[PDB]
Amino acid sequence: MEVSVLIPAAGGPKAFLQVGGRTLLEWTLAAFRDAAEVLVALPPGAEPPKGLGAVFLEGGATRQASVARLLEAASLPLVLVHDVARPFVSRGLVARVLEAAQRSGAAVPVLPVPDTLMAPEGEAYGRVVPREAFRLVQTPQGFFTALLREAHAYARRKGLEASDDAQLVQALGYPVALVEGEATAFKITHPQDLVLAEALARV
Amino acid sequence: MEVSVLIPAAGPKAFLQVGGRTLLEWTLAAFRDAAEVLVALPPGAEPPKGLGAVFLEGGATRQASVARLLEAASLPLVLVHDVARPFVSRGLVARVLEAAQRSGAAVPVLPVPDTLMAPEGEAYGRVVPREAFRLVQTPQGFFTALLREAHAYARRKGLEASDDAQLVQALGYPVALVEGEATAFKITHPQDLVLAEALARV
Repeated sequence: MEVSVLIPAAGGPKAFLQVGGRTLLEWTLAAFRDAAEVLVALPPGAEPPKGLGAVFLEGGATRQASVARLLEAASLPLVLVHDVARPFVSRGLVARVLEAAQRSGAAVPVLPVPDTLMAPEGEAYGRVVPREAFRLVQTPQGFFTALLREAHAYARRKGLEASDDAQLVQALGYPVALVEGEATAFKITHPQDLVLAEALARV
Repeated sequence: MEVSVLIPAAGPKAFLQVGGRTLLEWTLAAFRDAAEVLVALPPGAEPPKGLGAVFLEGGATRQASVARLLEAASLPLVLVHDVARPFVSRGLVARVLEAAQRSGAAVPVLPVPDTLMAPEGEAYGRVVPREAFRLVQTPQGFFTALLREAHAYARRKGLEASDDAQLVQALGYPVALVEGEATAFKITHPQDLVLAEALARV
């Protein structure tokens, strides 16, 4: 009913972090349950859970390496790549990313920067920059599978490592379109992120 | 606390409902133990009847509303807070206040949580190192006389800035940083409400 989803979850393992009666992995698998194919990377030695609708492989040392591994196994001409630390991604966000990726070949959800944006002078406080000029980049990021393969191939040759797939595609000279992200699709990174995640999980 | 709390809720937004309470009521509960609470509201907006805050007309901008509230602030320490950040814990308030008392000017900051990118057009564009940057919240805490001087000097110079720390900085006075809170996000867009009303439940 949709198409090809890559989950580079090889960062115990982050994929098995419990958030309100579902692991992170279980949360993303629910968000993409309409996808034709879900491929998940797990750290070597970590045992894939039984009976979920997904194919598992061993991830590399970096998210990027895990994506490349997953990508080789992708069977469909369109891919969504998603951070497992973003459990609360809505069906609306997915469809919006996918829809734009189908047309444009590369599409990323973004949010405006909500707060004054400041660079500490060690101290700090420090130097403020116009938050209106900047965005917070989220996932899923959507691509033609063939394009993301080209991006990863060129990155391998150049030794380019970047924090997301959009940056690899950009290095090809390929335009990456932006769509509206969502406040609920926040990344669980720090201890207070986890606590806030338990609140949204109940509803 | 002791301690003037200024809520520049002007520059209706204050009356936005989030769970059981309006945004204003969330803020008043967060600063329930402050000796003096001053709230700015848009002209024509009528204050609710038994909240124990003191109300003044706000200005055209949030900064101008803070400047108006500072006229009336009578305690030697001041916290200034965005009414659109309802979920401010007690620990956060005490962190900011404590650091204000120690150094005279302090703000809460969060790490930038996502890849930080400057669009080129409507297209992806330039990525900057997020670890070098912070998100600034609120409350911001100061010796009242310093914030008053910072506002006077800004008005004199025509300086307009997105928070109070930048005004104090323009005086050449150091501003300390403390740890913020993920829950102290600003409600700006209709989907922030989504996140808020879920947090409101607990």
